[PDB]
Amino acid sequence: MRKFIIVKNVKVDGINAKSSDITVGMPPATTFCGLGETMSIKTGIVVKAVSYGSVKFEVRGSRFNTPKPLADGVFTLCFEVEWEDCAEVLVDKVTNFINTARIAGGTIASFNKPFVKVAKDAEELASVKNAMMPCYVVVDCGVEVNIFEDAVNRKLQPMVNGYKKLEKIVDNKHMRDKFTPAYLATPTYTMIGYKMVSNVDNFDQALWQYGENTKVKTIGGIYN
Amino acid sequence: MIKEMIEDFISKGGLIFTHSGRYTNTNNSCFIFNKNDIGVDTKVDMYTPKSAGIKNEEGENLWQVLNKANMFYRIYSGELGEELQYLLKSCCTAKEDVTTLPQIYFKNGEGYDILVPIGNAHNLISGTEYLWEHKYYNTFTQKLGGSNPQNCTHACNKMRGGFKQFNCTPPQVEDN
Repeated sequence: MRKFIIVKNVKVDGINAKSSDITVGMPPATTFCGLGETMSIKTGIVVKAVSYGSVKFEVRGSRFNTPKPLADGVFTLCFEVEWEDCAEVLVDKVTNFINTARIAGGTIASFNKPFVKVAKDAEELASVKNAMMPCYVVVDCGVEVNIFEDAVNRKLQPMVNGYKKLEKIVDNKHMRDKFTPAYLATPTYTMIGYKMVSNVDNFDQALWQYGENTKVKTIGGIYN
Repeated sequence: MIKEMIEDFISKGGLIFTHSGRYTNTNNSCFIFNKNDIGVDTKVDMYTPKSAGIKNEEGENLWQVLNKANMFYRIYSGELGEELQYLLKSCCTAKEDVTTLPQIYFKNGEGYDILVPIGNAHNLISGTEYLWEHKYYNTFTQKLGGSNPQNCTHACNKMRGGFKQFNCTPPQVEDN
């Protein structure tokens, strides 16, 4: 059994649209993975992966006219979790976390009641996947040459996928945590595509998680 | 002539870098020179107080010269002689400053690392140039330097037209 908790229509206000010096818009998979990680940390619930879908999204000033690129949107979240208790307690915990959580600095103002979906095999995974509808999920398409030439030629979209460590911080004067290994780092990128979750063939290719070399990845790899 | 420009660059603050947190915050002044990144078409950034720089015949400063026709890599690799290579390489020193910069936790093997993100000069300079040359317009434009581009960075000082950013807006579910 694979367990998933789904939270529909998460309305977020005041998102920091700037994810890197050259990316403005949808918060990257690192942010949602970070959200799942924080929930596991403060809830104790084991989060294996996260799939996230765009329902609504608008960068302020991009549709009509009125500093730090700010946006507002509506997301649909799906956390893969390991949970051997009743669904209700799980749902309550997730509710209480999401109520006070933040996505890329953006306040959560509203969301549907979290519900649980279970999958015995890959075929029920489709029911799980379609429980998210309607929303556009992010799938990894990888880099062919580099993000600029890929953006021009493959007409895809760059997204922060992790970081490259440049140097180890030698003096921890202004470091809030003086024990955890700290590094000066710079964003790494991949190329992503959007798909209506119902049209995604293998759900594992939209389930994001942490991985080696300071990166986030999908469970099922590059999209097919 | 470029010898004179480089020596004038050295006589002042004179720092050549490929990564900096100054793109994030004006008052940061963290500079990193990643030697692995240096290739033939690598764009490089520079700092000196108020972008003070001796100008050549056509009115270009050292930053404009170095980022034109692979000049930086040609000097760096020694094509123009060992002396110029040395003088240029003496300015490629790192400075560590974490102030005003984000400190995030990124999950490692059952543990975590702390990351202090800084920006890439090449992606900004070469990226803007490249998206310009290939008429890519699915983009936003952001200006760096704050109220004083002059004291931010040489690239910021010259490229007042702003830098290009990928528009990473997703598709949306329709109302009806």
